[PDB]
Amino acid sequence: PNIRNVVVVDGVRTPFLLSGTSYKDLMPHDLARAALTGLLHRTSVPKEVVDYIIFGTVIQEVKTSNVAREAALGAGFSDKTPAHTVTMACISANQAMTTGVGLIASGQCDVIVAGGVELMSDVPIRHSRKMRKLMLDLGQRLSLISKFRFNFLAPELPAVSEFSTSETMGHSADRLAAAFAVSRLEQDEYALRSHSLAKKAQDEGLLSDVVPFKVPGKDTVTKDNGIRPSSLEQMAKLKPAFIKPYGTVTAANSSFLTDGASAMLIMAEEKALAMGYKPKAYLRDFMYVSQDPKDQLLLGPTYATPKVLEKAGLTMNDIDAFEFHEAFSGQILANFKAMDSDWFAENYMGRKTKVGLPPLEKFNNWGGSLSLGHPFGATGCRLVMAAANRLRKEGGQYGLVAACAAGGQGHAMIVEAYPK
Amino acid sequence: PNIRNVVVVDGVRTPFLLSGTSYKDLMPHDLARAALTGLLHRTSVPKEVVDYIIFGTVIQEVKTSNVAREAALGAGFSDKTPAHTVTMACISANQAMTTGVGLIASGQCDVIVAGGVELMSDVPIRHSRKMRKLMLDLGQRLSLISKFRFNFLAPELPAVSEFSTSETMGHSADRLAAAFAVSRLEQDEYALRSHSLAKKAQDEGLLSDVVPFKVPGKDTVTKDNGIRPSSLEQMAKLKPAFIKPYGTVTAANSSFLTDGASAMLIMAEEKALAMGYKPKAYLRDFMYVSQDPKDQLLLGPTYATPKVLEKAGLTMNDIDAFEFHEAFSGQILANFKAMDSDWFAENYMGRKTKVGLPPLEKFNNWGGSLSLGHPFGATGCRLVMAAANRLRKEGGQYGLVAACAAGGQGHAMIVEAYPK
Amino acid sequence: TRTHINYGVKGDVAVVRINSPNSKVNTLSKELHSEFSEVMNEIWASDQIRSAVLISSKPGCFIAGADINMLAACKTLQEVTQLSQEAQRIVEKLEKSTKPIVAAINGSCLGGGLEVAISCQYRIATKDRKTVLGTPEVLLGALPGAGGTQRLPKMVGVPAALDMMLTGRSIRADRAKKMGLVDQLVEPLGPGLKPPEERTIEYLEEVAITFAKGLADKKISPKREKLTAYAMTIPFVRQQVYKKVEEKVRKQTKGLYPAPLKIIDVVKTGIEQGSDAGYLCESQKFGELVMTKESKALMGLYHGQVLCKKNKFGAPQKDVKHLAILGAGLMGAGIAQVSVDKGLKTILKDATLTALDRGQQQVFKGLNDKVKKKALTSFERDSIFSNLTGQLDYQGFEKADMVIEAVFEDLSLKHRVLKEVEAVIPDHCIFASNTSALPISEIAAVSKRPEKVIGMHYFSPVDKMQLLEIITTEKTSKDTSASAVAVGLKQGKVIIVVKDGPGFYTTRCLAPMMSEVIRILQEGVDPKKLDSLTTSFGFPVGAATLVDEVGVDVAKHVAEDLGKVFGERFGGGNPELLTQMVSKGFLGRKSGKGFLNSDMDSILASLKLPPKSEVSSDEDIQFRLVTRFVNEAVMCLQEGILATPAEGDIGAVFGLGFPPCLGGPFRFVDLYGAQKIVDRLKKYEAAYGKQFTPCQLLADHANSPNKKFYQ
Repeated sequence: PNIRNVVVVDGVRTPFLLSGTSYKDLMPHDLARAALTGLLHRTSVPKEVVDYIIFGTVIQEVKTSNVAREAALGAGFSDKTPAHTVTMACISANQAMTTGVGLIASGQCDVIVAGGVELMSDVPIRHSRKMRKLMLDLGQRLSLISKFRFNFLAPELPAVSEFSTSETMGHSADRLAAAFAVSRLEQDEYALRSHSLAKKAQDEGLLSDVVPFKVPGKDTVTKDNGIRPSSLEQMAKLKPAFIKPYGTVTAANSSFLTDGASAMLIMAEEKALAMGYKPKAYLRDFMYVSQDPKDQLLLGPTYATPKVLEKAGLTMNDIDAFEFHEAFSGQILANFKAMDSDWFAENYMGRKTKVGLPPLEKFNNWGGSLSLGHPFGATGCRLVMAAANRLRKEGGQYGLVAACAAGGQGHAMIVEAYPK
Repeated sequence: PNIRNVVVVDGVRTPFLLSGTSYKDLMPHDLARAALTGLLHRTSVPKEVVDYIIFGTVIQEVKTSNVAREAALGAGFSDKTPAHTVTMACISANQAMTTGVGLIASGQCDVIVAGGVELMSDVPIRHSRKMRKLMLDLGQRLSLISKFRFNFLAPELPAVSEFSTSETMGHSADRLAAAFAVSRLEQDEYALRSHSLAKKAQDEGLLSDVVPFKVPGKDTVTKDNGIRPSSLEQMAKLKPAFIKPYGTVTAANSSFLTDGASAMLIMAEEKALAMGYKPKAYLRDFMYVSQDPKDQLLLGPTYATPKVLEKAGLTMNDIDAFEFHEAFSGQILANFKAMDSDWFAENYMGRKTKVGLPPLEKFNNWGGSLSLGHPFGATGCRLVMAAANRLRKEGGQYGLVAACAAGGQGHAMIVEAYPK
Repeated sequence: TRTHINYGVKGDVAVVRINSPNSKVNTLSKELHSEFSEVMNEIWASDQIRSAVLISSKPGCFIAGADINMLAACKTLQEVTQLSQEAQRIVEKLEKSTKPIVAAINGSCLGGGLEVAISCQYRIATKDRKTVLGTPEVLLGALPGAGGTQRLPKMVGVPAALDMMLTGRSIRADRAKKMGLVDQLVEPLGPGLKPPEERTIEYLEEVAITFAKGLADKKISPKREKLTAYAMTIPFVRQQVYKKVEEKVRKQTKGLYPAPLKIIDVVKTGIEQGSDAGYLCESQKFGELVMTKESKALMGLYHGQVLCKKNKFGAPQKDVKHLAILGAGLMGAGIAQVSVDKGLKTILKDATLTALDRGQQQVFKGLNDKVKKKALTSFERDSIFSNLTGQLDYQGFEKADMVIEAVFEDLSLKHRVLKEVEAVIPDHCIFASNTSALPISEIAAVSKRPEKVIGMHYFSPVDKMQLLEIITTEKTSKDTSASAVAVGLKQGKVIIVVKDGPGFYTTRCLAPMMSEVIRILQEGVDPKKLDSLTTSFGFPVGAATLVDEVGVDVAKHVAEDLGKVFGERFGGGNPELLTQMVSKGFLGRKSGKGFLNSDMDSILASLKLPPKSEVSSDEDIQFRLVTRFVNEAVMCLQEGILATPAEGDIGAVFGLGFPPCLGGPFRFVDLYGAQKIVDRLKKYEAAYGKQFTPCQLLADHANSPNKKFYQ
């Protein structure tokens, strides 16, 4: 109760484009610079007060390592501001904010920038394990290194398979989907919702966490692209791609390869009231847990939430506004179905009942993932302002954000309303 | 004075090999596993008590991202232990310990593993910016994507050049070396020291922060390789490689491409006294600052140290044992020469005099970098135990560790003796 | 009625389920088909149901093969061919139904289950390690439970499964798609609203029913690049394939297996002749090679094979998790190579670094070939490797709970080695040792604890052979023995318990065989001939390869050990010359090349020791070595080597090197008769009178009053 508080300020997000449109020209530290300049466009903060910016990627474009250093130097920051990247699988950003709030509550620095930036358009296709031994080349020794050769030229691929179990995202996706009794019809009511709300959200136009910038190669501007509504009969015809047609995950109700960036600012409360910026939210407790990647691969959030509710000292139903992150349809309703019953908190911890009961009404109304795409390491640093401006818009004062990651890590943290 | 304390426990380091020897077979998350199993060999800790392991690379072998997750799962850890990597240029590890101590002093978790793991043997030579657009390939559209082609096959290289100024490490190295009046003879007295002490250090054999493991492809064991002593007359004949022969940095007194890993354990003090392990050191304050990469590129440590001395509230000369990290000879004596005079603290901050006076006697006696090689992102998590067991060995109680990074970031933190 | 099989209606689809609560696993039997008959006719008497699906609702295997005590139920030839002609008539009922059907596989389907499986129109399998698909037909030596070999090569092909149905070995479900038996795969599930394996057996029902309605209205078809080259092409290469196989089977084994070529004549006559007429040839064949003297005792071998893969000592109390292997080399790193993968923490003691390089390069080199044959993942490989740490001196034996010595055998040094590696070890431990010669009761009276010491003897290439042996003192507690055999069967290698003696069992019977391996070249009959001569009788490796198997250095010690006690009169009986062999310094397997070598002849012509003369042909010396081997193998249990000797040659054929398709040394009183072997050594009665003298217990019930051991 004597720990210094901590504050989210206005959360710039450059809009998410499906891959193949205008971000197929860019360079994977450039829209970092775009999102960060957009953060410095609506914050009016002197550029020397911003203390310790930290970003997070997943790809790590190796011509320029530690993205955040030169990505802050590119936007003209004063260069007495140290930086580092933080790489996880999926909640890279929203690991940025938690190490930032740890950096603040230690009581040594002033303000944090946290952001998440990636482009799955140019995936790194690297050359081979053994052709790169021709790095020994760089006058007869130059010949004798080249003397041993057969046809072993093959570019090995970064097949996103989590490597601990050697199988892609979708196998574990429809495994956990089918394991908790999810029909195809029940799995796509949510797919209908996660676009039907999204088009109305862009229609009223108050999802205003978006800066535009111009892509330098192609024509004009950007605005989000992954939003398309359809009917239920025009979805079940789509034959599923991740498994043979008995399964139940198709590309309609599933994430897609999209690119984008995000940033925010995190301030100590006392300098937030000394300088005089109007804040948005506090940033209270955070549990941070992992799951064994053989069984519960994408049972991310709902093994973590009753460990953070008891951490804060409150109850489930008296939260005011969730937003759970998705990566597949059905996954989130399996993260509805499993904990609206017994037997699963049973035998995977001791003696609780129904500690997940989300009433579905106070759920993802401003459409979360599957609405405007799922960047692979930049979600989360959308999600906090999509909690904050949301629970300011209606009443209520608390709300948890929780996300699942490729590898078993979960994330869950509660966010409180504006201090006025 | 009511902040919870924090403790370094025994710091395993797998030995550093010059590249081309037995680590040219490995796989860049494997000696992570070796160093971590070696940490679990001499700590006797139950494998379920270790809470939140964090590593740090610089290369990010992209077939398996977020190294620490599967690199903890590989050593048989209980998989209810979340993990992430932290990538900087050079002080990646020793950014690991500081985010760990921030994680502890927040007061939510128990114990931290911090380590740094890399192999510059297989550098990532990636394919091209535009051939990877043939990812669109993966029956006439398969032809029409292949229809546009000229000879533009060229593997672009990860030329380590820091990208903010488009020039390698050595240009800025001998610039800062020549700028502070360093002769060739004065620049190599230190080169003689940093091997002459190292061979005696391995001769007495008390540098005992080394586990062996077997390389699976090649024959037997490992032990450090970069140690060779010579005379001063057998060094000036080596013609310098980083610049035309008027310059003053050659490959003899300079870092070399070497590979290796390191880990440690960081404990809260109260559980360190409750379980009963004999600690090594406390881990007090840490300043963390950057420098503008046009002028002071490798003026890393000595712009950071008088910002941490006043942070802790003590004085320079009454420290007991330094160890400054090196990356080039001369650099460290330019980080002796500049601040043993005026005019440089002048005009780059306000009103100090001679706040760096290291008396050279309490310096790098157990040979630091240039002795047993400089891994590119794993130094530092050697350096803390090389401070700790060192200042236990003689008297004294305090000592600062400070390191410079490729990009302008510095690092400096004080380490106190054993609490008994 | 419905005692083991039942269905219901859901989706108007007949979900026939397979279960048998009496045993743990379900077996094909007359007692199962006696109700499996009158269900599918009712399915065929229905019209509302338009598709059906069978499944084993019991967890575990799918079904068994032929039920072990029913084909071995002794009956006369016309009835054993009548049952094996009726057994496929019920398969030719359902394999071509108007109403199509779908089977499913979620277990180790073996034996006649493929008869149920591939007779169906469409089967479906679960991709995991537990489900395997194999045909144990030649491994017990028969032809299968309903003769599916007349529609396997119709389905997958002659050359494709011809190296399957008589190689014996099973296939996991992953290669079965590329082979083509099963076509669709489905991986199992983890967590459920019900416990995490009961849903996976109840998941396949709905994948089956969503295949099933599609089969009735034909949205999917059952018409699912090397075999396609073969697929129509055999007009003339006919003899030029099964001839290549005809000499293949006699180059792999030798010609004295009359079992497996008698399934070749099936697939030799199934092609080019009457296929439906071919389903009655094996009725004139299955009754032959089951009622023969080749594999009659092979059923008893299988009863013992399953019978000693059992804990057999109460309940396991306080199971082990750590190990302690004292000494690197060939056994220590050897038994580490098998005791590391399936969840045992190990620590490997060595003296210096100079032998750990020879250490881990077994437990790695004999491991990644495992991932080179794609039997494991590339990742779990390395966690398996990193479960094995190698210390140098002692730091960590306070956590250990079971210790195995592996040092090269001596009575003197190990006597001390047990005395310095006693203090840093807790009291609820187990000391054990892999001695080969000197007994444990000579060294069980030294340590602080008397009762926590057993013995575990292994055999020399530890991966390929598949058994252990236990050495049990007077002082071994029941908890000590149970905790030992827990490691034995969790190891997976089939255990036998032995109450000890001077020379325990295996070297105890091997040296009275090895002491006459010099006796053939004691006359000089060119022992390169002896390899063919003894592999002709059935031994898989020649006696020259047996002396190149044991190691030449321990041969003098296993000559002197029981020769210290009674090996000079009947644990041997020829002049030892192996010290003259090593007098030059021959090194055995570590010298690479075996025995012409041009120096064995100088031994015999040193002084003229062979003017000997007796009518001893090749058959004569074969039965001499075998009859002395069984004289010693019947000497055991006359002193009570264990409780009941029907547990015996489950050990003594399965690592010793004794031929299968010969029932065992404890099994030549039955199909060869004690009467006939006593006539063989009574033909040999006036040779020496000293060494070949028969035992008394087998001899009194041998010839006249038709008595057997237990039968």
